[PDB]
Amino acid sequence: KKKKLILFDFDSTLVNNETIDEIAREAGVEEEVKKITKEAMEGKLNFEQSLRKRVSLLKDLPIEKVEKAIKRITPTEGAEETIKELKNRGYVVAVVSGGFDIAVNKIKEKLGLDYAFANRLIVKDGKLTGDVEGEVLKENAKGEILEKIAKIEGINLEDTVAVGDGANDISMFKKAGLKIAFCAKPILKEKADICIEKRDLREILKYIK
Ligand code: ALF
Ligand SMILES: [Mg+2]
Repeated sequence: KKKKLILFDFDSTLVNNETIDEIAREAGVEEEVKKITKEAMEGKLNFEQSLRKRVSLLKDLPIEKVEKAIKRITPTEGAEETIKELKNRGYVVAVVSGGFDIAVNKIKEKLGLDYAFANRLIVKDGKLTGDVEGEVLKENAKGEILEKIAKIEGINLEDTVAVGDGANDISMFKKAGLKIAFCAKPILKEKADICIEKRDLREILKYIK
């Protein structure tokens, strides 16, 4: 029983939604933020700068509204069944995201994931301050996290799998044993071993040892 590890990106992969675009709707800036999110996922913008820019537009948004947005996030088709089978096949399952703990940790709890890494929205007096902080901002951040988790678990990098859809998943792919682009952007598909174009996470299972 050689241990294995699979890491999932969150927005548009493990869940249907883009967390930040949902929150942007509550702040009345959905269109503006969605445009930046798309450019960042296409690899046209630096991730950290793009995230800080989007989060500044959310300044003063009440936490009550952030929560309403988060309540709308739903797991991607086949997420539960895929996670179950992955655990049956002996995998440690993790979610690594450039999104936010308040949304990611809910799903980590709901789906029973082993690890969850995300950034943090800063709040004061019940409202967003417009700032974000975290360790999933730099270009190489996700790759470093994959290595960190694998090291803790004593899992060889060759026995790791990464599933993602955007440009900030590139460093995660770089360190992964098997790279799966799930209904992904061109910049990521070019770096993938396997490209899945049907939106059902169960489609990755046929490729998993
Ligand atoms: F959850 Al992501 F880029 F979609 F970190
Ligand atoms: Mg994504």
